[PDB]
Amino acid sequence: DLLKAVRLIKFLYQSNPPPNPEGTRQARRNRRRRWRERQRQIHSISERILSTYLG
Amino acid sequence: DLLKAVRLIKFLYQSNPPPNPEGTRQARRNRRRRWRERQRQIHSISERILSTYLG
Amino acid sequence: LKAVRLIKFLYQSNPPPNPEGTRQARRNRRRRWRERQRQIHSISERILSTY
Amino acid sequence: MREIVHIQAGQCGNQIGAKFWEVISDEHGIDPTGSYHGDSDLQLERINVYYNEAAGNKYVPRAILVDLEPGTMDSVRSGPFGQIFRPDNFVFGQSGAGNNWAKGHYTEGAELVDSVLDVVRKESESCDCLQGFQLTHSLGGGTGSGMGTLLISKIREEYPDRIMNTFSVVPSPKVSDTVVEPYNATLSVHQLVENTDETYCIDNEALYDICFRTLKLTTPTYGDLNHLVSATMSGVTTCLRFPGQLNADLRKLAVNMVPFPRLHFFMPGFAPLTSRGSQQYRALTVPELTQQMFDAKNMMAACDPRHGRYLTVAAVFRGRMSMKEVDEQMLNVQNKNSSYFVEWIPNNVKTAVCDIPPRGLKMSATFIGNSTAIQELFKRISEQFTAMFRRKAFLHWYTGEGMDEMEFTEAESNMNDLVSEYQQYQDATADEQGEFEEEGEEDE
Amino acid sequence: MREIVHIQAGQCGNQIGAKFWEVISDEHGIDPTGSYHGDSDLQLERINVYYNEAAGNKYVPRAILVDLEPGTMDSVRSGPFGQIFRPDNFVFGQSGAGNNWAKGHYTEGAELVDSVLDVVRKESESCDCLQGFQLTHSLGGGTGSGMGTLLISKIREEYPDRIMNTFSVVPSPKVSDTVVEPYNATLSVHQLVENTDETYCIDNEALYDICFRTLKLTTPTYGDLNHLVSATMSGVTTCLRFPGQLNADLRKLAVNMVPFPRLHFFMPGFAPLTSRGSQQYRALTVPELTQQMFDAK
Amino acid sequence: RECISIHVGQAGVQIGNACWELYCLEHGIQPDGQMPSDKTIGGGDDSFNTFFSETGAGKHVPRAVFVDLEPTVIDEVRTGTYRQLFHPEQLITGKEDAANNYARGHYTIGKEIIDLVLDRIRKLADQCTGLQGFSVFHSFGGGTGSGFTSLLMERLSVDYGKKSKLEFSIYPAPQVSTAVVEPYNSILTTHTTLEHSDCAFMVDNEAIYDICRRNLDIERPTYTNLNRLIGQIVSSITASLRFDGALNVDLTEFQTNLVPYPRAHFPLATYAPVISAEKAYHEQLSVAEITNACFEPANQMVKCDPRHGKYMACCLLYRGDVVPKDVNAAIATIKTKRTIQFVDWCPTGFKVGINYEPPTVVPGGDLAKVQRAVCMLSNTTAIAEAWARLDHKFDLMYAKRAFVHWYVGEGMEEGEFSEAREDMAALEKDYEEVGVDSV
Amino acid sequence: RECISIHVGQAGVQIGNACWELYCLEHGIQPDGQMPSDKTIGGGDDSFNTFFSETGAGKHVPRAVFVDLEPTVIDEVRTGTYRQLFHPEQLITGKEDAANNYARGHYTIGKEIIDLVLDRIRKLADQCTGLQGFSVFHSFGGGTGSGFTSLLMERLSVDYGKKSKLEFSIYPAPQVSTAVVEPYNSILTTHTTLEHSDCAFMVDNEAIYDICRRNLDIERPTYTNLNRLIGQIVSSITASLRFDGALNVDLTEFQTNLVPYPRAHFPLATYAPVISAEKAYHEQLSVAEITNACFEPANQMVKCDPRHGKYMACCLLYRGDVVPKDVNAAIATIKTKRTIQFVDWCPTGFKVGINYEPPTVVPGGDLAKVQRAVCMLSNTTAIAEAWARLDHKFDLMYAKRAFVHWYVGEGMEEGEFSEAREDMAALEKDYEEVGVDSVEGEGEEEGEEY
Repeated sequence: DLLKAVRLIKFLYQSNPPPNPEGTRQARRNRRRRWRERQRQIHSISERILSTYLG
Repeated sequence: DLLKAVRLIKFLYQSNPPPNPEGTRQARRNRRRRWRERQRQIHSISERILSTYLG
Repeated sequence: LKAVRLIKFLYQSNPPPNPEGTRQARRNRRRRWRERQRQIHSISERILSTY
Repeated sequence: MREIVHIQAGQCGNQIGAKFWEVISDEHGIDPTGSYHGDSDLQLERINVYYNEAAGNKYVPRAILVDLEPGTMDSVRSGPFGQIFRPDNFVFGQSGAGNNWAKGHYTEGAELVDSVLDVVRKESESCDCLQGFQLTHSLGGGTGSGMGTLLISKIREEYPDRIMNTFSVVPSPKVSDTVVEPYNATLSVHQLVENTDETYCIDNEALYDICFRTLKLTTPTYGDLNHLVSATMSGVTTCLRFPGQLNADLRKLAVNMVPFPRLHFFMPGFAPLTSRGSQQYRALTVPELTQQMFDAKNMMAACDPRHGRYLTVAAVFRGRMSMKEVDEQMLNVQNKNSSYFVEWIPNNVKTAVCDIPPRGLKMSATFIGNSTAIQELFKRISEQFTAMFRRKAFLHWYTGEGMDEMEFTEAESNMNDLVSEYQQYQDATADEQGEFEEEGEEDE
Repeated sequence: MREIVHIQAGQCGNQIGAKFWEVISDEHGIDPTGSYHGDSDLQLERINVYYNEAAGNKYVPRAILVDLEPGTMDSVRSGPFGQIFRPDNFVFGQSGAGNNWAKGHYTEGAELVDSVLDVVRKESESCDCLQGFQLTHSLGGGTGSGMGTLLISKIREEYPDRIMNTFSVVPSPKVSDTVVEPYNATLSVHQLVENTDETYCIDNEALYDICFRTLKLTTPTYGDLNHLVSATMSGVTTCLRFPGQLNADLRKLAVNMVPFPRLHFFMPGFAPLTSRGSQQYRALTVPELTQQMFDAK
Repeated sequence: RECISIHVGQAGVQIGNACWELYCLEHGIQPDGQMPSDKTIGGGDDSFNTFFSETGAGKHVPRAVFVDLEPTVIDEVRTGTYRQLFHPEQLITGKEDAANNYARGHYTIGKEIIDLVLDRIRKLADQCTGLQGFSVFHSFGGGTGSGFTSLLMERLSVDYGKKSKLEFSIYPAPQVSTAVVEPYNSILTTHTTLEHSDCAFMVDNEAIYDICRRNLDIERPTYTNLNRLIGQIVSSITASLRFDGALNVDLTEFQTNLVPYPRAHFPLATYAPVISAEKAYHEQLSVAEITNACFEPANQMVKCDPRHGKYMACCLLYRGDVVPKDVNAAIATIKTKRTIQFVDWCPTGFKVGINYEPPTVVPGGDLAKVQRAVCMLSNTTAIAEAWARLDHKFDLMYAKRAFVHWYVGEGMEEGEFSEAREDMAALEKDYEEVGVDSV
Repeated sequence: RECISIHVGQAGVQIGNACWELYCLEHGIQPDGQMPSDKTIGGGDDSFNTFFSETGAGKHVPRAVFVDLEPTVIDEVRTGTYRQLFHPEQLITGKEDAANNYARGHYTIGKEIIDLVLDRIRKLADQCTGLQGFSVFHSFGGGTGSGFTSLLMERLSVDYGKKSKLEFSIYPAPQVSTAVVEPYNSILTTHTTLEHSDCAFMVDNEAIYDICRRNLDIERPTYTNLNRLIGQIVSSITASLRFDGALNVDLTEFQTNLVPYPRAHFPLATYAPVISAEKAYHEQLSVAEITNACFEPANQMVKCDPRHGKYMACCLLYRGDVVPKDVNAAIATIKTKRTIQFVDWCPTGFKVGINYEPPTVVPGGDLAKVQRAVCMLSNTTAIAEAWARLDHKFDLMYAKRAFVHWYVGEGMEEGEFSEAREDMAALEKDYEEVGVDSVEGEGEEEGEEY
């Protein structure tokens, strides 16, 4: 990290399309939810870079 | 291109603590449960980065 | 580099076959899709797990 | 063939040593007249363990009751069994007790304890076979604790490679109204961790608590509570007192009780709740004898079966009954709770049965067993030592003849390194399922 | 083989729990003395499900209960079976309740819930295995909603693979000491819908409505109210505590009843509406006394 | 003539110990160990009393496997009518069960117990070399059920080569059931354990309900009655191996006689000359009514119209016990004049099989002394509707995506449920494409 | 055949005095001092009258050196119920007791009497030329325990040469004893007593406890009833050299056909056609059920499944008293079927040994007029479960580290415990992995270990 920390930011910036739909209950509520799952992994590695800047 | 994404997934591997012999028998079960939960999410993200980048 | 080239080369080496016939081989074709994608992902995670 | 003899060190130690040797001699009967009192000659070597032969078939101890304030020795010594001794003992000087640890340990060496090493050199030489000697070490004040740890430090050089019986008495801060308790006791047990073999840390604090809050005793004097601790120590000493089917020497039991010889702190209890004070004469038969064996009431510590990881338990059943039902109930208590499941030395129990009664209640028992809820006792003493250490509190006369900050700093550091290792051994379940191989072998 | 814990909360949840175990020990009769009153000797497992082992055949609950108002629990400790509890439930202080949701949720409860989680952690392993959590939880008070919500949260990050049984009293416009309780409700089931497994919409003004109108009872008190709700939930959980041939297990109840796992608010009713007061004393046959099964009012 | 049976699920262990108790009572295998007919302790191995092994000094045990994660079932079995001679060293059970589902017992919590019972299977597989398949007892949702079988059939078909086996699938009954998601576990079991199988036949509890309440006039729907009836039926099935007669053919001969295709795989077990204390008293037994009462709809495990039910095979099993003379008389009195609606472009040769040396009837049950057996193991191509109704209910409940959340976080995906629907639709539409009569 | 008898430890001295007085009542040695049958003083000079010969004072005293540093066992063998029938002056007491600590005996507490026991064995080893080995009564940790047996075995293998070292290595029941540390000495047994020995046996205590509490129903679950039954098994094994005749199946071919290998060193015992004193009311004398209950766990000392333990050897032994033609008559009883799982490279037949002269019955115990016996003693791979149980106990104790600082500041070493673990692993893998049929080395292509 510390220069590759923004490389996962350009990874999320790169491969995030608009949520193009495919069927009901899908692709705008659960693919959106797996994108928010990616965001909560980002949140977890944010509280885990909280503790690598500690060291 | 994703040679830094596989380093990100190796950091998800690096988010693994030891299975804690200094760990209560109820508590490292919780470590194992949050492990399998997080690699369920990692497998979802893995088939995301497999299917989306192929187009 | 060569690893991700290998993985995407195997990804493009799994084409969707033509739909034709009286729906016998189509279930085997779906099984071939899901399985072969599973072990190409397995090879990917093994290769990036050593490194 | 075997001897363990008497010596004393402690302001609250002389009384309890005299009464403890009475209650181990109360059913044996060696008189000071000069003639033998044979009623059961199957305890010849058993009374020879504590009372050695120095005259014509007369078995006497080597009791050296040493006090720097000899008023208690002047008063309580004239008992029935309190005069049948070799009279060249009770070496005493009146330089003072003063409830001070530093001057008791430092300046009173050549005054009295040099004569104490000389007299135990002589009295351990003109006898048959030594295996150590007995002492009721008490932390009631400072001088007694200092002379006890002086004796321990000198007998680790007098007969170094020999297991020697060391005791301790946990004081009662409810009753001991001294303005500074935890200096001498904590630094003494600090020394005694790396200077001894075993500690039966019997107490006056929790026994005061249970006689005032459970037994409903309106008169909690030192007499009946000394009878309580004497019955408890009688149940402890039943291993060497009575000739059983094994006749187990305490030299073997000292190695038996240690899993690793650094840590030797556990205290007994008394499972059937003897009736000194509030009285009853009922015969404590088997199911009521064993029903009160796992209790959070009688055990003389901060009671917590939930905070219990016991290592070696043993209860001497001198009540005349078979051990099959006793072992079945032992298995029931062993498996009915998961706190005891630690699985080191998987046969960590003992059932020793004799036929010699202690008192007129013919069939009864006691509780001895490894103690793991002593961590809160060690913390309850150590953090109120550090409570009155941070502001250099109470250096009125603990500024000794030789004083350092390194001694106190290392004392509290090794206190920390024993409580932290104890809590690391109370945790880190490295035998039950805490390894990596219960869930397959490969989990990354 | 099968063990359920005893954690309670609140100032009304504690008293409805007192009535609960009173009326479910009414058919058991487990004495607090030690004379070993056996309800049915073939039901050692089905007394061990709730009353767990402490001595030889002395079976007591996993008795831990917490609130900051000790008068109610000191009152209910002098009940019929109010003294058969371990001396470990008394984990409390005297900080006061005051109908304050913040002090149970955020400020005061954060310094006391650690002892409750420590005692349930050190009491959970003292059996064969752990199967179920349960809780009589209320919203009429202030502290109870907050500390119950935080306890459900802490048991979510601490015991994920365990069910919890969450009784929940709904607010009432008909009986209410204070009226802020909409705020005590809108941020209580905000996260309870995604924190627990199964819940109960035992109401209070529909419950008082059926106590007053459709029964004609001259007792608008908490006494007969707790009698009725304790009898109803006793008839509910009799299935879970007595598995004859059916009445499937904990996750099995969550498997066959919960689609879209937020919609877990089942409504416990009861047919005959028997109450202390006006009583009907005929043998309740199946059809014309189970005709009160389908009526939604 | 040697085979070792495994049993999983609570109802699987129930039918297993009921049927093994019937076996030990009808061979004279006493709870004293030995059979008193000869002087061999424990049991025997001669030609057909061959359900044993020389474990001790001639000591023989009724070799079987009883497995369930819920631990009290083996305790209530072991305190039954056959108390102490079950094996004190292979009754392996868990601590906490999956509790009426599929995913947890299969993927997550059974993954550390599959290898233990696999090691037990290997230790019993180091024993005597007789092997003619298997006998697996399971249900769809009784105990663990599908969770063990869906993994262990794949493990058997990968680890143990290509060896034949046989399994017992207890088809459920919603009127006495205990779950709601039974379409999901049924469709999952049917795409998994049937494509990795060699022989199977499904027994319906609702069929037992129909033949009890609608054909025998008894008023007790309890699993003890089901256990006794399954014991009788599986005992009649196994009696070919268990007793030697005129056509004492092996179960390998049966499974190499029955199955035409990997997809066309299932029979219609036709045995309803229903009997109890009511329908066995002062009646007369003949070889006409018991054989004429086979093709009718109210005699079947799975419901089918007789004209709409097309028999690819019409295999038969007889308990005999009197003569083969009346059986070879009924081959013309009943079997020869059978111009019943059949399948096109397939042989129309009726098969019979008689096995002598009577298996003793159940003691202490309900039925009186009975003689004949009409266990006509036919097959029906129109059982595609018997799973198409479950697929229709699964369609009407699956578009709502009900109970999905319990089956998401345990490894699988929605593609698995789509594949299960695809597999059952493929099986059904293959039956209306070529199974049902075509051109 | 005049083998030196060593007895150390409390169990060794206890069963030594017990079994030698059983020989006294067997050979007729009356408390007068000499037999009334043969008038030669002390003992006879026959082929079987050879245990008792001239070493002491011309009186052919019983021959057993009794040494133990625990003084109370030497006192109760000196002051038991026989005072002159043993060696009149050759029993030397021990001065200080080990007191249930093994590690003191090998390094600290037993080193003063090693010269004395070397003098005793030089006295008793320059005797008559018949010496086929050593009748060692081994113990683990009761008195000195494995200490004196260990030092005797090591200096007897590096100083006396390559004589046979027949051991009775008792593996006692923890229920009846009091020590906990016993796995440590039982696993140091492999390092210090197993490699430098040449032949061994096994006696046990768990099965006798199991039958005395449940089956035989004797209310004596102590070392006394264990001594009473191990006296019978010691008399049974010594009856080969004690009953000479037409069928004297003695030790000579016995030591050949017991052990096949270096670390197949551990046999098994299955003697239990026992009839009790409460069964001593003229009950059934059976020659059929004693053949029919052989592989059942009643006769087995350790509860093991015969279904998994393959046998590379089998030594049958039926010692009766009725007819020498009953040897053939019992050959034609049950031996014809015997379909027992074997290693694919071992023989099948069963040896036969009988002692048709009737013995003299031990009084005052829990036994009837026993005349016939069954024992299927052999080396079995089914003791792998018992040694896995012992290794599980030692792994749990080494994770608990009980008495480690007791057992390291006297001469031991943690690397010495590692080498003892490797020796125990070698004894395991010669019964766990190599001991099973190793046919999977011929050839196949599946992906195995080529």
